[PDB]
Amino acid sequence: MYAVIVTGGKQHKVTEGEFLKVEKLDVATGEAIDFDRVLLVANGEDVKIGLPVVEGAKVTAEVVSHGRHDKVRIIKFRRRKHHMKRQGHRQWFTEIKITGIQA
Amino acid sequence: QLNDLRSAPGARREKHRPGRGIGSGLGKTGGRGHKGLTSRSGGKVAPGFEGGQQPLHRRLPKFGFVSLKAMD
Repeated sequence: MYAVIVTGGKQHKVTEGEFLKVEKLDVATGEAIDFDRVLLVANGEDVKIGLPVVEGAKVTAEVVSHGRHDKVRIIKFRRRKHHMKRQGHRQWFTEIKITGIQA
Repeated sequence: QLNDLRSAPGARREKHRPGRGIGSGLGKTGGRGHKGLTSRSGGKVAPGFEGGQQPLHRRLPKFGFVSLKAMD
C-alpha cells in the first residue's frame, strides 16, 4: 500500500494514516477528498504503474486543519548604492489525512 | 464631540522632512544632488544672473517715461 497522488502540481509518497501537509485547497474542515490523479499503485509486492493515469484507483483523504507555516525573511540589499528593502512572508498550507488506498 | 471631528481628505499634508532614513526617499541628500553650488548652505544663484553672458536686462534699451498725470 503506497500510491503516488498528485495534489498541487507535485506528487507524493502516500502510505495510509498520513498526517501530510498539502498546499491550500478550497474545501472546509472535516470534508472528504478523492484523488483521481494516482500514478502507481502497489500492494504487498503487487505493483502496477499507470499509463499516464492508472484506472479505477482512488485515494480518499479528509482535511484535518488549515494553518500558515513559517516566517521567512527577504532582504534585497545593494552595497555602496543606497538601497535596501525588506519583506516578510508566511505561506498557507492544508494538513490532510489519508484513509485511502483503493486499488 | 472634540473627540470626533477632523478635516477633509487632502486639505492637510504633512511636510516631508529631508535627511531621515533611506526608505523615505529623501535620505542622505534631501533632493539636492551632489557637489556644486546648489548643494551647499546658501546656494543661492542671484536672480537674473546667467553665468557670464550679458543678461537680458542689460542688453535692451531703456524706453520709458512716466508722466505725472495718471496719478489723478
